[PDB]
Amino acid sequence: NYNKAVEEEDKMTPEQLAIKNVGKQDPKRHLEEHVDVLMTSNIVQCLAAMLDTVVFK
Amino acid sequence: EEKFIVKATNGPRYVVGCRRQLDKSKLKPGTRVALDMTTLTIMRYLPRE
Amino acid sequence: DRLQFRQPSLKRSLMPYFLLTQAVRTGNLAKFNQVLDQFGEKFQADGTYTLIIRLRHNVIKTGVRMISLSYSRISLADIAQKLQLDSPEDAEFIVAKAIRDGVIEASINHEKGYVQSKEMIDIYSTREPQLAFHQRISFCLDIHNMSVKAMRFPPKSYNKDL
Amino acid sequence: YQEALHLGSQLLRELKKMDDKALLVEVQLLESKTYHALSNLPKARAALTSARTTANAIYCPPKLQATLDMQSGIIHAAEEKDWKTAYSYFYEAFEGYDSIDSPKAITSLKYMLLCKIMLNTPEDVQALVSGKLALRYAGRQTEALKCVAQASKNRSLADFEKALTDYRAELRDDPIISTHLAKLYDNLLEQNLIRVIEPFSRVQIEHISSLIKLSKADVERKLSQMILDKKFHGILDQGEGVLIIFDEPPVDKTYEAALETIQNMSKVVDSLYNKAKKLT
Amino acid sequence: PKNPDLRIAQLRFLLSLPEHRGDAAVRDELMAAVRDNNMAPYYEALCKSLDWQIDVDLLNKMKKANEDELKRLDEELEDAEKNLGESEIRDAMMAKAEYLCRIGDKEGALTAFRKTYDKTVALGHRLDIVFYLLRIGLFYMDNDLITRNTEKAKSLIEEGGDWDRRNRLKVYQGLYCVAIRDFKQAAELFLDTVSTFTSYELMDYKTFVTYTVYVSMIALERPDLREKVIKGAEILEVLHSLPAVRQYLFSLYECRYSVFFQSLAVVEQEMKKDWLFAPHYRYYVREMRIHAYSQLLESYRSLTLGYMAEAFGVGVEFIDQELSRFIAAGRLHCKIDKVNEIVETNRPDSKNWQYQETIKKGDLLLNRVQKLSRVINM
Amino acid sequence: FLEAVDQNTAIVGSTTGSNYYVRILSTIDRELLKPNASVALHKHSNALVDVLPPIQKQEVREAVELPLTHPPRGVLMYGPPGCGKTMLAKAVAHHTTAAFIRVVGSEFVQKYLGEGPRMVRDVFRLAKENAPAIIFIDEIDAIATKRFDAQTGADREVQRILLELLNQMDGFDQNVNVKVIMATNRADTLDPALLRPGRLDRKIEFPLPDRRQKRLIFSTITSKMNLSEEVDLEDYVARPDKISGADINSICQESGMLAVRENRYIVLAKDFEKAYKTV
Amino acid sequence: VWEDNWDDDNVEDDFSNQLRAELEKHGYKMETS
Amino acid sequence: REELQLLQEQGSYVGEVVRAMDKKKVLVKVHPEGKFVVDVDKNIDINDVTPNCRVALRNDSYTLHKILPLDKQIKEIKEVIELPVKHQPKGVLLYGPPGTGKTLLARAVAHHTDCTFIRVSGSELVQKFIGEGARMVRELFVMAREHAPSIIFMDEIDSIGSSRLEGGSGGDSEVQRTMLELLNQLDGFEATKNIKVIMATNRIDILDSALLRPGRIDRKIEFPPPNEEARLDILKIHSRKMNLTRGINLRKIAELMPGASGAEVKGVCTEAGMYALRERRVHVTQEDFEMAVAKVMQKD
Repeated sequence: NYNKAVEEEDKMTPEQLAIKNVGKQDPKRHLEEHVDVLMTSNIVQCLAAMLDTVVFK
Repeated sequence: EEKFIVKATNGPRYVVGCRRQLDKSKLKPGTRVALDMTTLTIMRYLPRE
Repeated sequence: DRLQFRQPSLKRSLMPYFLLTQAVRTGNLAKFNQVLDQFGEKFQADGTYTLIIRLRHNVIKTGVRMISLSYSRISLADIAQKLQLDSPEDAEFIVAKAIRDGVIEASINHEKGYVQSKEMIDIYSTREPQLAFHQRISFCLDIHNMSVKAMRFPPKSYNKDL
Repeated sequence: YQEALHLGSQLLRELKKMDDKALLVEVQLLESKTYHALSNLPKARAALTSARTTANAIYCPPKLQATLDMQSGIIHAAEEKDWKTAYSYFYEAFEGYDSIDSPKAITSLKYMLLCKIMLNTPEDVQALVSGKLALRYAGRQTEALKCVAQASKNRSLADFEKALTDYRAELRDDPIISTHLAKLYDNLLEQNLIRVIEPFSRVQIEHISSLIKLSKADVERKLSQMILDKKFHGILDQGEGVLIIFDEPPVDKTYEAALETIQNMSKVVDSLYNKAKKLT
Repeated sequence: PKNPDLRIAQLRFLLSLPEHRGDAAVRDELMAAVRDNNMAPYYEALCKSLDWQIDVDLLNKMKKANEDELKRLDEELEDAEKNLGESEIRDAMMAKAEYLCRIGDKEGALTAFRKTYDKTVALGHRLDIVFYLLRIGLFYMDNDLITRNTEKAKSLIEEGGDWDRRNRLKVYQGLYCVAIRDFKQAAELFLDTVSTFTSYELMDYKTFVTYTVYVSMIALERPDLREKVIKGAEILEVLHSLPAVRQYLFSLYECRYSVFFQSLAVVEQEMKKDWLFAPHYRYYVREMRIHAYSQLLESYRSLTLGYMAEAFGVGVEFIDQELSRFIAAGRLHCKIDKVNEIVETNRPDSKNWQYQETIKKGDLLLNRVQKLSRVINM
Repeated sequence: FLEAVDQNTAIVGSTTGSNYYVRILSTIDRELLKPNASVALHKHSNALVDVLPPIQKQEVREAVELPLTHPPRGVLMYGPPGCGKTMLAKAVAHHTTAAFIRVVGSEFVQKYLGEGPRMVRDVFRLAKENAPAIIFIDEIDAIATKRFDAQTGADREVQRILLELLNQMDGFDQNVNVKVIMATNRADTLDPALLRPGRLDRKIEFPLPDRRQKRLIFSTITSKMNLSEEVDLEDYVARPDKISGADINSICQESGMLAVRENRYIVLAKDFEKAYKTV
Repeated sequence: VWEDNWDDDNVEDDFSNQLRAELEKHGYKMETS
Repeated sequence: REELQLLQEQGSYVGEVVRAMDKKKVLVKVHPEGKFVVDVDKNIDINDVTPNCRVALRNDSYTLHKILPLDKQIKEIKEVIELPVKHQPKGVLLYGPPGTGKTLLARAVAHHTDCTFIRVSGSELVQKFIGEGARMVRELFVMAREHAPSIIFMDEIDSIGSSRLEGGSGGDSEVQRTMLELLNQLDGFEATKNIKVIMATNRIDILDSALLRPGRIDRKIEFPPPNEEARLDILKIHSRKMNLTRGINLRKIAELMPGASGAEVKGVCTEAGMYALRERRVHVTQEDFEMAVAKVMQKD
C-alpha cells in the first residue's frame, strides 16, 4: 500500500523529469525506502531455507 | 493508541508512552492522569473533583 | 488473413485463394479436394503444383494439429467420423506420437470395443505445484537476477569517468 | 402513459401560472400515479413534493388529500426504505377514507395490512381483523391477507402457494404490489433455503426437497440466480447433485500485485520513451 | 447535415445491398429527392437506382436552382463583407457551408468550414463547427477526420458541460464507440440518457435507445445491468414503447432460452440492414452466445444433456460442436467431460489462476526488460 | 512554528512564548515548513521529527438539492413576523446527508483582526475540501452595517472580510463543491453589494400579516375543516382591523385545541369568540 | 482495434462457406431435432 | 553527530537589536527577564548589524550569527478608448440602472485592449502599499506611468445611497474632488498615453457633476432604460453569458421589457434559466424570455 502510494507520484515523475531535467527540488529520494522495503521482504526468502531445514530434519 | 498527548498544569504540553503494567481502560482521553519526572512514565490516574 | 491492410489489390489478387485458404482450417478432404480442382486455375497453374500437391496431403497434418490444439483424447465414432478417418490404428498411433512429445498426456482403454478415456487434462493447479513452477521460480530469478546485474553494471559504466 | 404524462406535464407548465391552483392537485396526483405506473421513484418524489408544496396552502376536500398520503406510502413502499413512515401515511390515508367509500376503505385497510405484513408482524394483523371497527368492512379481500398472515406466522410455503392458487380468481386484479408479494415469497423462500441448505454441505436434492414437497425447477432457477448474484458461496449440480462450498480469503494480494504490475508497466514504457527520445 | 436528408440519404445501405426492401427506400428517396437539394447524392449513387428515363427530367431544374441559391448566397456573402461585424459574416459563410452540406460537396464546405473555422470568436462556436463536420462525417463514415477535430476541440473547454451540447458530444461518442468494437469504455457513455431529448438532427430517441440496448444488453453483465439499467427508471419508462425489448431483457435476465431462441430471429434480422450497425452483426451474436453460455455455465459445474437440451430446445449434435469450438476457440472454461454424456467442468481459475493472472505481464515484462538490456551500450 | 528565514534553517516559538532559533534536521523535507503548523521539538535536543495534525419548501428544495448534485447558490429569506430559519435548515439538514456549517453571523467578530481571514479561510477550506458543506450564515444585518470612523475599526475590518468572502464567492460562482445559504430578518439595512443579482438568485418570500393573505388563509383554513351556516367572516375580518394581531393561523389552531375536547361535533362562534377572549 | 479482427475474422470467415447465420434455421430445427 | 552537541545546547534564543553602542558592546533586546548586552562574535562585523531588526542569538555564547527578516456602446467607445490604441478624451460617464454595463464594459473593452484595470478602492491596504502619505492622486499616476495602459473606474462609490445632498455633497465631493484634481493633472500635462478615467453615478450627483463640469472636457454616452436599442445591446450582453440560439429575434423581446429599470432584464435572464433547465433545454429561447417577462411584470 505504501509502494503504490509512492508509485502514484512516480507516475507523475516522468513529466517533470521529461520537462526540466535541471536541478532537484524534492528532498525525497524514493529509492532507499524501497530498498528497505525489499530488506523487510527478504525475510521470507531467508527463512524459507529455515523452514526447509525444520521440515527436512 | 499506545502514545498520546498530555497537558500539564503549568502550561507546557508534552507526550508520554504506555507502561507495561497499566491497560487501555484508564488510557482513554478525558481522564486526568499522573506522570513521572524520569522517562515521563504513568503510575496511575487522578480522579477529578 | 488480411487484417491491418486495406487496399483494393490484395483483395482481388486473393479472391480465388480465399475460399481455400479459409478451407484449410476446417480440413475437409473429399469436398475441398474437388473444390480445389473445380475452379482452380492460377494457384495450381503456377507451375509443377509442388506445394499444393504437398498441401493436399498436408490437410490431414494441419487437421491433426488443429486436434493437437483441440481436445487431446480421441473417440472412436464422434471425432474419428468427424475427421473422415475411421481407423483405430493410426488414430492411437498418432495420438501416442503426441503423448511421447511431452506437451500433453492421454490414455487408451478398451472395454467393449470403443476407446474410453478419463480425459483428465487438469492443469498443475493443486497438483504438485512446487515441482511444477520450481524451475519457473529458479529461471525467473536467474533472468531477473542477471537483470539486476544489468542495472548494477551500467551505473559503474556511468561513474567510471567521474 | 407516455403521451399522457408528457402532455399533462406540458399542461402543468402553462397551468402553474393560471389561477385556482386547486385543480392542479388532480393532474399532479395522476402524475404521481403514472410515474408509479412507469416505476419512476425520483420524479415521483419531485412531483410529489410539488403536490405537497401545492396542497400545503390549498385545503381541498380529503378526497384528494388522503390519496396523496396513500400514494406517498406506495412510493416509499416501492423502495422499502422505512415501513414505519409509510405505515403512517397509510394510516392517515385510512383516516381520510374512513366511512366515505366501501371499496376505498377495504383497499385502504388492505394497503395497511400489506405495508404492515411486509415487515413480518402478523400480530397486528390479527389485532386489526379481531377488532369490531374493521370487522364491518371485512370481506373476500381480507381473507387472502389472513392467509398471507397465517402463512407468515406458520412459516409455511406450500400454504402460501395455496393462498396464491385458490384466491387467484381475488389476486387476479392485484395491483403492481404483486412484485412486492413475490419479493415476500422469495424472502421466505430465501429463509428456508438458507435454513436447510446451510447445515447440509453435501446432501441429496430429493432428501432436502421432500420436506418442501415442491419441484426442483423453480427452486433450482432461484438458487442458480442467487449464486449468479454472488450473495454466498455455493454451486448447484444436475447430473450428480453434489453441493460444494468454498471461498478464497486472500483477495487483497492479487489486486495489489496486479495494480503494481499495471502501474509499473507504464513506468518501464515511459523509461523506454525517455531513452528512445534521448537516443534516436 | 441536420436535415432529414441525412437519414433519407442514409437508407442507401438497405437501398443498395438487399433487393426486397429496395422499394420503400427508393420511394421516399425519389419522393424526398426534391428536398434539401438531394441532386448530387442520388446522382452519385445513381448506379444503385433506376434507369435514366425520369432521371434527366429534374436534373435541369436542380442544376439551375443550385446555381441560383449558390449565387444568392454569394451575393449575400459579398453584401456582408467589407462591413464591421463578426456574426454576420459567420452566418453568411456558415449558411453557404450548410447549403454546400445539403448538396453534399465537402470541398467548398471544407474550405468554407475552414474559413469560418478560423473566424471562430469563441470555442463554443468552434465546437459547433466541429459538430457541423460530424453530422456529415456520419454520412461519409470517415475515421480520422471525425476524431481530429474532436481530439483538438475536446480539451480547453473552460465553460462547463451544457445540457445538450456536451450530451450531444456524448451521443457522438456513442456513435463512434458503437462503430468501433470498444465496449468497456462505451458502457459508461449512455448514463446521461436522462438529459437526452428527441433530436431529429442525427438520431431519434427511440433509435438511440434501440441502438444502445444492444451494447448495454450484451456489453454488460448481470450486476452492471442491475445497478445501471434495472435500478434506473429509464428502461422502466421506455419499455412500454416496444413490448419486444421487455421480452429480450426479462428473458435474458430470467435465463429462459426457449423464448430467447424462438424470438432471436427478430434480433438477427433487425441487427443487419443498418447503416453503422450492420457490419458488426457477427460480433454481437457470438459475444452474446458465449456470454449466455458463460452465464448459465458459471453457476453450473456439471450439466447433463437432458436438462441442457430441454433448456435450450436444440439438438445435442449442434451444442456438441458449439462447445467443441468455444472451448478451444472461445476459451471460456477448462476441459469438458464426456465419459457419461454429461458436461462436467472443474474451472480452477480462482485459487491458482487468480495468482497466475500476472504471469503474462511477467513474461511480457521479461521481454521488455530484455529490451532494456538491449538499450544498454547501444 | 512562526517563520522560515531561509533553507534548512528557521525559527520556532516555544510554548512559553519565547522564540527559539534551532536549525532543522536534514531528513525532514520542505513539507513540514508550513508557517501555521503544530511543530514538536525534543525536550533536550530540541529537534523536530514530525508535525501534528490540527412554494417556500419547493424553492428551497429545488434551489439547494438540485444544484448540489446536478446552479445558483443562495436562498436568502425575509419576513420578520414569522420565526422560520429552523424548519428549512433542519429540513435540508435531515433530507440531504452532507456537511452543514451553522454559525451565527457574528462568528468572526473577535479582538484580533487577523484571526478573521484565518477562521473563515479554515471554514471555507474544510467546506471546499472536506465535503460539500452547506454553510448557513444567519442574521447578516449585524455585519452588514457600514462605518467610516476609526474607533470602531473592527467592524469595518470584519466587513472588509465580508467583502473578501464576497469576492471569494465570485471565485466560487462556477464549479465549486460548496453551497452558501443565508437567512436574515431585515433587508432594509443590507447593502446592495450583497443582494446584487448573480450572487443570491433566490428571493423567497413568505406570506404576511397583510389582510389579503389573511382572508385567503381564512378561506383556505375553513375549506378543510367542517363549517356551518352560523360561521360568519365579515365580523371576524372587520374586528382584526380594530384589534391587530399576528399568527392568526396559530389562533385558529388554538380554537382547534379548544374544540378538540370531543364535546361538540361542529365548531361554532362560541369557541371562536371564546378563543378570541382567552387567547 | 485489429486484435479482435483475428477472432471475428476466424469465426466470420470460418462460417462464410456454409451455415453463415444459422439463427433463422433453429426455428425449423426445433421440431425436427 | 558533531551537531548533536548543538542540539544538547537546549536551543538558542531570537535576539532583536534596538541600539548599537560605539564601545563594540551592542545591547540586544530579548524576551522579558533578558536584555543581555554582549559583544558579538569575532567573525561577524558590528557595523553590518543594523538596529531595529531581529537577529539570531545563542542562549549561552550570546553570539550573533546573521540578520533575520454593447454594440451600440462599443461602437461609440472604440473612438474614445481605442483611439489612442489603434487609431484626447479626458473622461466618460454612463449613468443608469446599475444592472450591467458599468463594469463588464470597462473590463470587457479593457480585456480586448490587453490593458490592466486599476480601481480606486478607498480602504486600508492601499494607502500603505502605494506610498506612505501624499495627496493620493500622484502615486497612482506614477503607477500609471510605469504601466501606461490602464483603465480607471469608480465602482465602490457607485450606489444609490448618496441622495441626501447634505452629507453626500462633501463625502461624495471627496472623490469628486479627487477626479477634479486628476482631470487637472490629465488636462495639465502627460508623460505617457493611455491614461483615462471613467465616472459612475446613479443619482442627482450626475447633475451635480454637470455643475462641476459645465461641458468643458467630458464624453457623454448615456444609457437610458426607456430606450429600445439600450435594451438590444445590454440584452446582447445578457446573451453572451448563457447559451443562445442563432434563430432568435432580439427586437420585440428587447422592446417588451419596459417599466422600472434595466435590471429587469437581469430578472428575465436569472428567472429564465430556471425555465430553461426546467424545460430541459440547452439554450434559452425567445418564448422562454417572454414567459420570464410575464413572470417579472406580473409582480409590478
